[PDB]
Amino acid sequence: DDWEIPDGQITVGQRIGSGSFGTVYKGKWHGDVAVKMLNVTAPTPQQLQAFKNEVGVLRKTRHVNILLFMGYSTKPQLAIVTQWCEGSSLYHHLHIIETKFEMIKLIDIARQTAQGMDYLHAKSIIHRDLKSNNIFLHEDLTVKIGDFGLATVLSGSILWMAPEVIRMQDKNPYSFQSDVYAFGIVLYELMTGQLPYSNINNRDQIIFMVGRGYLSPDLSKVRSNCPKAMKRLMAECLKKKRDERPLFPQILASIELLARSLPK
Ligand SMILES: OCCCc1n[nH]c2cccc(Nc3c(-c4ncccn4)oc4cnccc34)c12
Repeated sequence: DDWEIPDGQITVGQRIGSGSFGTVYKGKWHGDVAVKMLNVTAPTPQQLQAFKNEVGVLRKTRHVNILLFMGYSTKPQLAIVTQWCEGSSLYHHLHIIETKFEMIKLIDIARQTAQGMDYLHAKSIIHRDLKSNNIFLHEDLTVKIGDFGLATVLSGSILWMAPEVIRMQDKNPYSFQSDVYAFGIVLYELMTGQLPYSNINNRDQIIFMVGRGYLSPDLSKVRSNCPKAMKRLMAECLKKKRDERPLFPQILASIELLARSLPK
């Protein structure tokens, strides 16, 4: 029954990048798959946990907007096999090749992402690293949230970090709300086609200020046709006090509502 794939079956091709602890590849195992291997030689007893984390969370996700887990391999190396998505990461589309989606598409990418996240949060999964990087547009129409190496029951993306997270206030800053904030940033990505704080060239500064409250994302930037409601909900997810942020059941319904009024 288990999802351990017997050594020798998984075939490993083009290298395509780094995801949390490990190197990812496109591969073959009953068709195109992605292989994420958090290894060379033999592992750390530190990375042994991050592997056994993602495989333990992913294997609890069965949803269209959560990236599809196919199995795990320990035998030649530690590897997570998931489906393969021809297409790209929402980050790529927005900030490298500069795809230009219609607004209706954007709002959808937003709704799906929200949907996915909602799924996770119901199963008491906390993503802890949602970001345009980890949202996939599968054949450019279906979103699959990916990388659960940090999920919970030398590196940083901070542009998505709630302030409360930017300053380690206690033992767990992470909450369904930090996930919301993270989400609101990719809402702001979608809507502005730009990354936040783009005019400041210094990272350490951005960190400091977004943590103290001096710096917040500039909303006088969301392109002219972005609905009021959506702009309004964006602003709701980005609130600095985490307890003033909407959880995803609400976040979802509110985008599903401004969707039935938009094609007009
Ligand atoms: O940094 C983003 C994390 C990607 C990721 N997390 N966990 C995974 C498990 C299997 C495959 C993964 N990556 C996948 C990538 C990818 N492309 C470029 C850079 C990084 N990843 O593209 C994919 C397409 N379909 C399925 C999985 C992946 C991933």
